[PDB]
Amino acid sequence: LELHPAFDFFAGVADVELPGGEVPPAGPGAIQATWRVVNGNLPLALCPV
Amino acid sequence: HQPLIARDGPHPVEQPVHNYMTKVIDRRALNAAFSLATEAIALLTGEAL
Amino acid sequence: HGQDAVCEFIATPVATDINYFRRPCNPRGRAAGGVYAGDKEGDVIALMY
Amino acid sequence: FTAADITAKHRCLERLIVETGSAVSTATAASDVQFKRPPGCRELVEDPCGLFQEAYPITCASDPALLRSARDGEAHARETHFTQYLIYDASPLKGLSL
Amino acid sequence: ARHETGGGVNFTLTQPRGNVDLGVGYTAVAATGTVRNPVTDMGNLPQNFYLGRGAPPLLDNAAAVYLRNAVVAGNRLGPAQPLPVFGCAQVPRRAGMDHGQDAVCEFIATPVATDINYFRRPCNPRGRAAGGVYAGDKEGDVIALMYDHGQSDPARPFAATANPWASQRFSYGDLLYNGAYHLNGASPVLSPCFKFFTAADITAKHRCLERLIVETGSAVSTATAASDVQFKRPPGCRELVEDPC
Amino acid sequence: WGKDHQVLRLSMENAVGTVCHPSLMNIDAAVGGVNHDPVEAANPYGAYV
Amino acid sequence: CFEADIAIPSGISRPDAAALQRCEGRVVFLPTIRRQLALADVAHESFVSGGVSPDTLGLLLAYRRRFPAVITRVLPTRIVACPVDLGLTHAGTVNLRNTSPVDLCNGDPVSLVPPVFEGQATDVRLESLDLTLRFPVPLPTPLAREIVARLVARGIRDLNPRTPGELPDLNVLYYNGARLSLVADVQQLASVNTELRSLVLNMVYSITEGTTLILTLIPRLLALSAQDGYVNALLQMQSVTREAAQAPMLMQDGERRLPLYEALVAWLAHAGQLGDILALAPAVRVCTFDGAAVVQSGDMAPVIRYP
Amino acid sequence: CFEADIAIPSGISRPDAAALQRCEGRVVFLPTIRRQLALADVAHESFVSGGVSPDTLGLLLAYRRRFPAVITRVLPTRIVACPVDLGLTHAGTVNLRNTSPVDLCNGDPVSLVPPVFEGQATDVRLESLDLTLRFPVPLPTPLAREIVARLVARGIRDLNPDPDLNVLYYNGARLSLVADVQQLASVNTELRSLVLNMVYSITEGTTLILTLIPRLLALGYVNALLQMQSVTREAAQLIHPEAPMLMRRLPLYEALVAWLAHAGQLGDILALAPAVRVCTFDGAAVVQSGDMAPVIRYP
Amino acid sequence: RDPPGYRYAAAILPTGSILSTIEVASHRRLFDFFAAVRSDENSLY
Amino acid sequence: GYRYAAAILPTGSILSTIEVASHRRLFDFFAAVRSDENSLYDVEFDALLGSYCNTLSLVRFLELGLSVACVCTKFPELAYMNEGRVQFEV
Amino acid sequence: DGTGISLHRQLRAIQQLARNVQAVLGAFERGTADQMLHVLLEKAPPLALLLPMQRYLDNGRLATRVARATLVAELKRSFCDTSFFLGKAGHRREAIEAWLVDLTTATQPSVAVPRLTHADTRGRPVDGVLVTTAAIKQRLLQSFLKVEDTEADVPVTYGEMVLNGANLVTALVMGKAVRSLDDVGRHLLDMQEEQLETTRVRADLVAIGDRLVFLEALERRIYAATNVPYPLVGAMDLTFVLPLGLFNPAMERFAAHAGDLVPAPGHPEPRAFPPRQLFF
Amino acid sequence: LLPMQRYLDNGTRVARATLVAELKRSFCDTSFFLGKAGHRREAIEAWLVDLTTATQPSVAVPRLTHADTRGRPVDGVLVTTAAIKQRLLQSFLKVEDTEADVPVTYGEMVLNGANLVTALVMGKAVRSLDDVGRHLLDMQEE
Repeated sequence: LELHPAFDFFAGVADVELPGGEVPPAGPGAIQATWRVVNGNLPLALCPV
Repeated sequence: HQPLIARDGPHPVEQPVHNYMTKVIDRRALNAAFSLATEAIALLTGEAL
Repeated sequence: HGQDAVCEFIATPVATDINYFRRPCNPRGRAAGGVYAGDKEGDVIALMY
Repeated sequence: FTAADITAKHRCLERLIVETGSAVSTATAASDVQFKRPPGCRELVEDPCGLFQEAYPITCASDPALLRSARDGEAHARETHFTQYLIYDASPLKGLSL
Repeated sequence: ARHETGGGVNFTLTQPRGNVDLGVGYTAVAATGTVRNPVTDMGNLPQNFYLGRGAPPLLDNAAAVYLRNAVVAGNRLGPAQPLPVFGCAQVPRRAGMDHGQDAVCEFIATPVATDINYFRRPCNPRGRAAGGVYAGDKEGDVIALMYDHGQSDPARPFAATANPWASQRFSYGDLLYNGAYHLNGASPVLSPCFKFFTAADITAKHRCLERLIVETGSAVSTATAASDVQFKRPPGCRELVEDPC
Repeated sequence: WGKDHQVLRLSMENAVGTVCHPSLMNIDAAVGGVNHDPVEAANPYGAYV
Repeated sequence: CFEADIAIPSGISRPDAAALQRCEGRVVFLPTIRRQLALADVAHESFVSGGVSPDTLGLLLAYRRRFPAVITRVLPTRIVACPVDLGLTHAGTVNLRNTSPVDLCNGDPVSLVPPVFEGQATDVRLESLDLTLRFPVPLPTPLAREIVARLVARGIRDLNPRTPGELPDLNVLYYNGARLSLVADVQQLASVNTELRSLVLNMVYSITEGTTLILTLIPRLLALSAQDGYVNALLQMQSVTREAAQAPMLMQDGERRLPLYEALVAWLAHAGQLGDILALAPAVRVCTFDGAAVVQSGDMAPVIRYP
Repeated sequence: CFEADIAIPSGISRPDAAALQRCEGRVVFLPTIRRQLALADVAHESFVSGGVSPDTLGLLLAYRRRFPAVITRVLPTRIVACPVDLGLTHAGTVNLRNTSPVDLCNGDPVSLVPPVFEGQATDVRLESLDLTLRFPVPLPTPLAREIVARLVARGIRDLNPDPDLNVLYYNGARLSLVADVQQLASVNTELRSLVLNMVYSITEGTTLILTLIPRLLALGYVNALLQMQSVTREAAQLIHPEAPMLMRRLPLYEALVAWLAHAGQLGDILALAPAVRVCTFDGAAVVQSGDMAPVIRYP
Repeated sequence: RDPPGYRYAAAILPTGSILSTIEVASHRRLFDFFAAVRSDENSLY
Repeated sequence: GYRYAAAILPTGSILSTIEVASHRRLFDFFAAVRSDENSLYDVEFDALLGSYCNTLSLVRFLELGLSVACVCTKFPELAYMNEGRVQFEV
Repeated sequence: DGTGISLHRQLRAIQQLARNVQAVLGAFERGTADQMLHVLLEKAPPLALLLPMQRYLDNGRLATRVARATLVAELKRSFCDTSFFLGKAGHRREAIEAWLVDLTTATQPSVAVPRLTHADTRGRPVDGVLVTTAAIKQRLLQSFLKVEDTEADVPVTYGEMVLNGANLVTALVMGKAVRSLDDVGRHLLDMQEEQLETTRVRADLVAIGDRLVFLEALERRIYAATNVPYPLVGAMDLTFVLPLGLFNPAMERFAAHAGDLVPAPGHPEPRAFPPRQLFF
Repeated sequence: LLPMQRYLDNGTRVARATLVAELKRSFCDTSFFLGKAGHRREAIEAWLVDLTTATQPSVAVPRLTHADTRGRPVDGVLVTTAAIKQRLLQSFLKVEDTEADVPVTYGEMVLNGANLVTALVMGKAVRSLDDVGRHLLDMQEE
């Protein structure tokens, strides 16, 4: 679930549009992506401090 | 035709084998060519005499 | 000097050790050779991926 | 990186080692900058890189300060420094001049 | 010797014969000088005691199947579709293997100041000269040669052991690595350490030294080269191994 | 070293033709390749707005 | 052998005559005992029922009421098959072909399973005689009993949806390593339903009166859990036994009937018979004369009688 | 027939030779069917499977796995056995040694474990080369299926204590199952793993079915016909057991295969299938202990 | 099958000397047709 | 008729002289040909060219250099002994 | 039948047995040598150990527990140091000269006079065998010279004697049916059918010291292509010990020079803490 | 080939893997062998004999008596390029039998006796038919 330097891949909710609600209606798991903004967004096993 | 060597004990007994394989001709055909200029044929024919 | 080579680049993490280099290796970081398999009909691409 | 270029190939070593003599290079020497191979018929290159799925490291180093020590072999070359690092050759080309 | 099967008849032929040494002294030595290649790639494999099951587990279940799957989770020796009551551990065969057969690495706890000068040397694992050769022919001697730590170590002569956590009876190699207790040994993986830590097999074992060295072109090994990760030996297909250790 | 006693240079301003071409963001098939065989729910604290 | 023949009925595609040569040692399901029979009831078009083709559970039920037969010798005129159900009286041990990804053992019982594998379809096609051929996959019987429980329970999940779409696939198998993925394409209901009912109805009779006293010792099971190795490994993590822990009910009439002994009888009567009433009967056993301990994929193993 | 030879190893004593003279007509198990075999494939020391001595489970795995052979004539330097499992049906008459029950004119006798009888009886040891030949017991199919379910039932009352299961009359005789003085304390530790197998396959399935069938029929031909032949049987068992016991689909159907996988193990383990038949000729139809019997090949 | 196999029936009518011998099955991916000697064949008679 | 060079010898009486193929057309192969057709002149053969056998070398045991260390000698009925074993002084 | 085809396929069974009978009768003579490679190697001690074993016995004798120790403590050193000597020192010469000559006479002559000797074409009797592999024999001969190579004598004594072997040529055919009259008579006409359509035997006889051996290699002749592992190859199994994560004792914590193994100036120098890593 | 031939003897997955790692390091070592350590006169000599002795001799043909130089037959070819053979001549192998060769002239087979009849009536045309065809009438009386 890590594939690309400029993006992230994480098992999120199925269908729920983001700017809404308090608790997601946890049904099926559909995975989705997002944009990594900066160089600092990469994980620290792939960059020593 | 293959020979064999009779072992003993825990290794299994052997029996002679035969092979009988069959192979196929492939056909190549290589080429040469040459020319005679137009002036030479009637010279060889006996026309232009 | 003669004909030109072409250098291509592949995004790799900075803390992937030099000990993996100075040694004949894949550029991908994992072995991928079909000769490494053992004829199981699934030791193709599921070796690579 | 084409798994289909792995998937299309078989594995019995009775037949495998003889195409290492005569295989098709994807490169052609007949152009100024090297090209993807045209249908200009064949090459009959040797190319061990496909059958082993390998590549070779050459004499390279992060600084010239390591590359001066890289001369006269791997006897006394500074393999690393503070952050600076050298890769000595490992190739069929080892031992040779060019 | 005939035997009729499916198809047709099947003749089997055998000729009984024997031999003898017919030499009062030694005859026919055999040297060993050239190597083709190592069979194994010399290591880097964890040992997994969850392959075995003889050990009594934790009593709290919340620690039981938390610590069980914390280790097993992805090991090269990691029992998936787990241990049947009847069956095998089903070692995960991977798709491709490159360098050869795998060696297995096993572990024994040591104190940090058991000085390194005892190493750099042909020294032994269990901190004590443990062979049945070294004793002084008393025939109750080799339990005392292996355990009587009021005495010294014949290997390291100024002391009794090199590791108290290896040497003695119930010294934790004695519980883990002695096949008489066998918390392990339900596992098909060959333990490298069973040659040591076994008071039963080195219970005098043989002692006539002259006959002893001719058996070192003999004594079928603990190992088999026929698996991906090396196994303890199945009783069929002997191998005439050399094995000095 | 090139085809001589030459020494060359591969300073990482070399990477401008490889990665900066606008295909680095082009990850539509990757999410299209992973979203089948769907994931279980993975307690989304920080995946949900 | 009590010889039974199947002739080559009408015409030959000339490479496909060689396709019948490399099927020596395979299995034909012919639903009879004949001295001669046409090749029409042989193929999978005969396995297809009225209008619809069976699923891999229906093919179990289709391989129920037919008769397996061993290819013995291949002529261009006939194919001599030996009737497994009767004519297994072979001290010559008539030989079979292993068409399976598993290297077996010596001494395995071998039962037949329809082709359900992801890459060993065993599909050979005849176009002069328009027929489709699915050869069964001979497998070892505990590995065979590990398969049929998966495919029915996968069809048990074909009755009820409820759960989220990430289900455990029942599609990863384990033999010493060797990750196997099978095909999940279609689940016909009646092949699931009749297989489900005998799984219900046999488990009814396998409980008796003296069976109930055993149910008291369910908390006694976990008392052995934290104090040994064997029990803790026997107790599965994905089990209801670890879930149900979170009593004589006297009714004692006569008390000379041996109530605990009578419990293990009828439990073994129906819950003891669960592999063979769902799947095919094993009658093939691995027996090599040369001392070979395993039999390779594609080999010709000698075959002996009922296990 | 196809007689197979087992090689006698090197120097044995005359009582070790006489130990080979008290076994002419026993039952022998062997892994492979090589025409020349050795004694190393025969002994009880050749039954090690996990580094320890096998139990009655660990024997009955192999006792259903490897192959029976019956020694017709004993020999120096060889052992001639005409094996049972080779040959066509009802041919190649062979001869056995009876143990304490009858072995009537029929019955189809079955090889099974020694410690269901006297454990150090028929564990005949060679003294010189120091190996052990634990010969199986040939019991006929009714009583062989009878005694196997009794001691594991006796293992329950020996498991967690607070009638007497051990009388078990034959047609004429009173068969003393209990060999008390030193055996029964070794019984409940040598069937030790086996009792757990008969239990755990019951505790799993019954506690699985009572959360299967209530989860079924509403999640219809199998629905109404579930309790059709189980009217006042399964609902009565739902009335009796579900009250005095305790009460999840995705681990449940995962446990469905696993129990039934263990069930398919036990059917191959238990029930002791017939392998050879007694159907003699011109006998008294009734065999006694220590007397031979003509025994024919296939059930 | 047999138009390769008649060549093995023609190999039963032999004239041709094979000079050096190694294992045939290592070159299985070389020939056009392979047959295997296993002590007997019911077809060759 | 199918193999035309075989019909260069007719070896029998073309005798009926009735309208062929207006009858039952029962022939497995027949060709109603005018004065000529190109397939009449086609010549083809698939030929057999090679068969080779290797020598099976029957190599005796009293040839090789390791015959020196052994003195093999005939003794039947060694299967009948439990001991025929050798005793020597020094 | 009266067809010659019936007689012709009767031929092609005879030319099936006539290749098979030589195959099994060959397999014993092939099998005869393979036993000798087992029964020699079963009684063969490894010669890195017997070169001190004899010179232990080159005394009176001692069992006084002191010589037993000093036997072992030298025996382990000769194996730890010189075991694989050829290849360990193949760059040298005039030690491999000395390496063979003790290996030529580390053993002792048996209680044996053959009465039928293998000559050397002059008169010289041969007193050793020295079986080696094919690969070793190549680089050994061309660098470590070399002899007249012809064995004048190797008698066909009562050792194999195929006149007793001719029974199963006829009796196995007699065990079945009337093939007994055929299977011995066919072998007469099979000599030109299957084949084609006290004497000298070639060998290699190197003389070293004042001795002579039949230095001959197998597997190019009588082990090839039979799927048999060549018995002069095998396995040395050596267990290895690596101390992991231990700690430097109190004396050896030095650096052997001032400036060496020094980090960049804003870095902790990680060599000062107890090591857990290990490299090999 | 030179390691690959060694595994074709003695008759397997571990044998498969132990080949390939051994092979790829041997390829990295023992290739471009004349330019690498060509100063070693000794190294080239044993490298030449593995060029000489690695391949498998097929079934010998009696007909073409391609022997030369007063009666020792010829068993190899070794076609190289120009400068290598000169350099092989100059220092490493200045080993000359002669410069003199006795080759042969062509062979042939023409469809004459019954090969015609077996081609234009039958399909199969046996090379050297009549020597086989007589001996097919000879073996059945032996």
